[PDB]
Amino acid sequence: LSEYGTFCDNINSILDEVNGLLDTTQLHVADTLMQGVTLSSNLNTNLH
Amino acid sequence: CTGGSEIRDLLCVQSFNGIKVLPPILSESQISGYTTAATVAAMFPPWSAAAGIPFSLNVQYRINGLGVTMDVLNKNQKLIATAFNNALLSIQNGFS
Amino acid sequence: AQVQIDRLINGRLTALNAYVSQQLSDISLVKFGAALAMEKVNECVKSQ
Amino acid sequence: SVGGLYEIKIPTNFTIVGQEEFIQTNSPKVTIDCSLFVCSNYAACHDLLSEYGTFCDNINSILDEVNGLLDTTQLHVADTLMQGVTLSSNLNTNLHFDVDNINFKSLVGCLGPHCGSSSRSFFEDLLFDKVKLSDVGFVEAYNNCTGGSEIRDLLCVQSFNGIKVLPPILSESQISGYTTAATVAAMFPPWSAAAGIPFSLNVQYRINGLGVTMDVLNKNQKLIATAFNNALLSIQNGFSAPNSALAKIQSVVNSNAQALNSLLQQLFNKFGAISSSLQEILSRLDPPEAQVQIDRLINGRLTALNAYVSQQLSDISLVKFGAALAMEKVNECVKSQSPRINFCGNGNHILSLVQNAPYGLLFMHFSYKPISFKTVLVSPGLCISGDVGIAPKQGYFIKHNDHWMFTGSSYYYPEPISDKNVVFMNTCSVNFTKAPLVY
Amino acid sequence: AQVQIDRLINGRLTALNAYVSQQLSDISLVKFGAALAMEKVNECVKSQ
Amino acid sequence: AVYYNSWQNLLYDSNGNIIGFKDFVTNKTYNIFPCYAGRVSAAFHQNASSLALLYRNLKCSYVLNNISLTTQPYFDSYLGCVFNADNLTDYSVSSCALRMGSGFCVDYNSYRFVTFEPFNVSFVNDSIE
Amino acid sequence: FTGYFPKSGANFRDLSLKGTTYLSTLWYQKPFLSDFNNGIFSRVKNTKLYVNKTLYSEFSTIVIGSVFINNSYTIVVQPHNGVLEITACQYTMCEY
Amino acid sequence: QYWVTPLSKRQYLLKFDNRGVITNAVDCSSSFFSEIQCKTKSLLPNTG
Ligand SMILES: *[C@@H]1O[C@H](CO)[C@@H](O[C@@H]2O[C@H](CO)[C@@H](O[C@@H]3O[C@H](CO)[C@@H](O)[C@H](O)[C@@H]3O)[C@H](O)[C@H]2NC(C)=O)[C@H](O)[C@H]1NC(C)=O
Ligand SMILES: *[C@@H]1O[C@H](CO)[C@@H](O[C@@H]2O[C@H](CO)[C@@H](O)[C@H](O)[C@H]2NC(C)=O)[C@H](O)[C@H]1NC(C)=O
Ligand SMILES: *[C@@H]1O[C@H](CO)[C@@H](O[C@@H]2O[C@H](CO)[C@@H](O)[C@H](O)[C@H]2NC(C)=O)[C@H](O)[C@H]1NC(C)=O
Ligand SMILES: *[C@@H]1O[C@H](CO)[C@@H](O)[C@H](O)[C@H]1NC(C)=O
Ligand SMILES: *[C@@H]1O[C@H](CO)[C@@H](O)[C@H](O)[C@H]1NC(C)=O
Ligand SMILES: *[C@@H]1O[C@H](CO)[C@@H](O)[C@H](O)[C@H]1NC(C)=O
Ligand SMILES: *[C@@H]1O[C@H](CO)[C@@H](O)[C@H](O)[C@H]1NC(C)=O
Repeated sequence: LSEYGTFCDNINSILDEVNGLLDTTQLHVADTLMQGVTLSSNLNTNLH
Repeated sequence: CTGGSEIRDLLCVQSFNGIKVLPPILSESQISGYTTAATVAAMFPPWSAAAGIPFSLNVQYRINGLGVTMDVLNKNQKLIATAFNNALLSIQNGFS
Repeated sequence: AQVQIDRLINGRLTALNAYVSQQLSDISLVKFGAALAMEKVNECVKSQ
Repeated sequence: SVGGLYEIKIPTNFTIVGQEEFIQTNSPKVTIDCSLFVCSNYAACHDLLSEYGTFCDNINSILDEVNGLLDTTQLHVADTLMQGVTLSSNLNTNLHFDVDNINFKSLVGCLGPHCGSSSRSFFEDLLFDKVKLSDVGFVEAYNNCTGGSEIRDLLCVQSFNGIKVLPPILSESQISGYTTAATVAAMFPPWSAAAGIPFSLNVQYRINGLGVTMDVLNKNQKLIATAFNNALLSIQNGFSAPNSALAKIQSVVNSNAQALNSLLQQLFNKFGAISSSLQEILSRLDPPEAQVQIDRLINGRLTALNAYVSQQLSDISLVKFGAALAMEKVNECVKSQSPRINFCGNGNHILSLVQNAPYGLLFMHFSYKPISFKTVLVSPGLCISGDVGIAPKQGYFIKHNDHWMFTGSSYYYPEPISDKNVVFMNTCSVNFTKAPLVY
Repeated sequence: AQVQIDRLINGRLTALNAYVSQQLSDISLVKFGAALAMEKVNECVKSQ
Repeated sequence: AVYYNSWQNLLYDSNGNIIGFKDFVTNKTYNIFPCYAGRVSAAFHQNASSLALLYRNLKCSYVLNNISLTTQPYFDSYLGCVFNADNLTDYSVSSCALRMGSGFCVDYNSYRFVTFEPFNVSFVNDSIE
Repeated sequence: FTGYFPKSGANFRDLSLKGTTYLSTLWYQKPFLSDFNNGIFSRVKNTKLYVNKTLYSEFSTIVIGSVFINNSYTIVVQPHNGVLEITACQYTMCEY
Repeated sequence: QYWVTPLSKRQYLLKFDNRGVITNAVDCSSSFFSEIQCKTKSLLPNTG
């Protein structure tokens, strides 16, 4: 397998790029959820 | 996978063969906290996720924008609120 | 042994390539769906 | 709610913040000569590769389809930029570059073909200079492959091995000219990209639509214009820092270079053969065994080409998605202001402008940014006179000088309650604050 | 005959894998176009 | 070259290719560079009886001196040496079937090398003041 | 590059022995008499001595062989103050 | 001082300076950081 060269390197690089895209996407989704959200510090959901 | 169980989980075999699912960078608990923060942003002032007005008033105005007179909306506020939380309860019960 | 192991290496590397391509294709759809979800968060939940 | 009033922080002061956004609409058009890549100069390899038939034809066809998709996408983006743009023939950007105290000099290049390729703006010049491998960068790098230099450029090796990036059908100079034409369309009459009104008036109306009274806007016009061009300058100067949009632009070039280098590295994999060099195999073995080795090299190289082709298809799908998003933003943030809250950047979006970038478009989103806040008690509605309900339009009802008054939600400025800033209701809702003395 | 048929099997399976990858990539674009068409039906035909 | 020691005569890159050598007999040192390889971008129109050839990123002098002598007319375009096409970049076309890149088109009536300008600005002569 | 290299993180062994008049028989046994296997890497200190302020170079001599008797070749690497004499001969190697 | 260590067939990462001198080396299988260095073919891998 070491004499096949960069085959496993290409596999790993592509999967790393895919997973980094997933991570960036999750960060963007979280940013969209929390964009512009202002909450009162008096807010206590156990009673409100 | 290292508990020594007699059960042969396919995930453990896959991981032993180099196929593993890694957790996301943000846990689903963090995402649920974000969604909770976005949801409570609609109930209470400053109503940062409900156009700066109380949630019930936003619901009433949205219904009025569909072609419903405000007179029935502001006298049936109790009925509208009960319909809303009954719809929410139906959504919850639909998962069963 | 090298003659047999090379056939196994080639088969397993082809399978990894196919899985990699399918994963890229699926993650494109995941990105599209996440973009739709962010748009809905912006234009259905946070506003109308 | 203390009685009928809630506590709300309403801005008392504001500025205009500019936010960059690079959206990739294009990518380097990679073309592979499959025959030259797989077999170089070697007749014995080309003979064996010809027995594999349509594999190289399939690679070439798929890459041609991908590059044609990129070309059609670039044409569509240019068409979107140029749609509806009407400019005066008296427009000469050498003298007309600012209006109503807003400076667009850096956003405007030469207008008209008579100035040549100098249609690129100072903004776009500053952005393009920091990316070496644009379209012209690739053209120059491939021009230098026969200059006789001692430098061993990787691009020249790739081109000699059949891996070459072709220029886009429209040069980035043409795209910069299109963006300049789109930008000046908001400067001057007929204001074909600013809703048919002067740019400053459009900015003022967009801010007013956020809940800001017209009085402070048309009294602080100079301050608003200064904040606007300060935000533009902040964007331009932020390009010098480790800017995220510049990093995103350079990521396209870096990923293309990494993919091309990885594809070139396939020519040095042995794939189980005695050597990765066709020269060595053909100098070591006769046709019977040389064929066996060359077949392993042909199979490895064809598999690598197929993998690269699949990756390129997947990547160009995302490029098309990004270009569709960029065209939508050009239509609904720059040329007009669609009522979509966080579509054109975050926050209270006022207005957007577009500039050409390498392999994409750079959008400048200008937002209303509150500076200081006042906590005030507000009423979301009042029950007045004959139990008639009134609700504030993009604002709140406040008690000012022991008197019910209206203020905008985005700027604290108490003003008398009138039908201009009120929604009437025949019956007031419950918990609306009682105010029989109003009107 | 097994040696020859194996080379034909490998070539034909590689061609099928390549076609499968291309089909996945194309159907992603078909889905994007259909989403655009549904959006236009909703926001140009049924409403403005 | 000063990096050759007494026992060394070959220069290699990271990929194992020979890129330089010291001659054993004369001790003269050389760099080894690959011979030029490339394609020809041929623009064909169905109604034509010939081809317009574009040697991308090659000057016409280089093509003639080191690749092939031809009797066809040639000129140095931005994209490279162009054969059998008139240099008419001052002319423009809004539609193009033979797109060569960087806003250049090959237009057949002979072939002409013209600029590709698919989009215009609508112009009015009203005042901007 | 794949070649005959030391293992990083392994230990060098200082096998140099300096005596004055007496030779210990334990010096000519394990672990001093060591197996060769694929090969060895040597890091040798050049002990620089001075006689009438004239520099003299000395360091230990190493022998590589198998049985160390005159029907077998022993490789000997012996310094001679700037001259490294390397021989491979059928030496009658001494007991000590 | 005569320091002796065993030799074996091992893969190394050899760095040559601009004058052809081996200035640094990495025993790829010696340690985890060595594995990272050989994987990236650099003495100082990028943060990741
Ligand atoms: C309303 O009409 C007036 C009069 O036409 C406009 O005033 C003009 O405003 C421009 C700014 O866009 C001034 O240009 C300035 O020139 C100075 C150098 O003198 C330079 O330092 C500034 O940076 C700016 O470029 C121009 O001089 C000025 N002309 C006059 C006669 O006042 C005004 O812009 C129009 N709009 C508004 C909102 O007032
Ligand atoms: C080329 O260089 C080699 C290496 O220096 C020369 O060979 C040496 O020449 C000297 C001078 O006669 C001898 O003392 C050495 O024994 C030779 N060999 C080595 C390994 O140094 C050689 O003479 C040179 N030839 C030319 C034509 O310049
Ligand atoms: C190809 O044609 C173009 C257009 O005629 C030439 O460019 C012009 O060249 C003249 C003479 O040098 C200049 O005066 C013009 O200013 C140029 N115009 C532009 C827009 O560049 C070009 O030189 C010709 N090239 C060749 C090789 O014949
Ligand atoms: C708003 O803030 C700016 C800078 O912080 C200041 O110069 C200006 O005077 C402020 N205006 C008001 C009305 O507070
Ligand atoms: C091409 O070579 C010239 C002259 O050597 C040099 O000035 C220029 O920077 C080079 N450009 C590229 C892209 O290599
Ligand atoms: C664009 O304008 C030029 C200059 O007047 C003209 O020759 C050309 O026909 C126009 N093309 C289109 C598509 O309007
Ligand atoms: C604009 O063009 C029209 C039509 O030729 C002409 O009547 C008018 O005088 C022109 N106006 C100016 C200012 O050139």
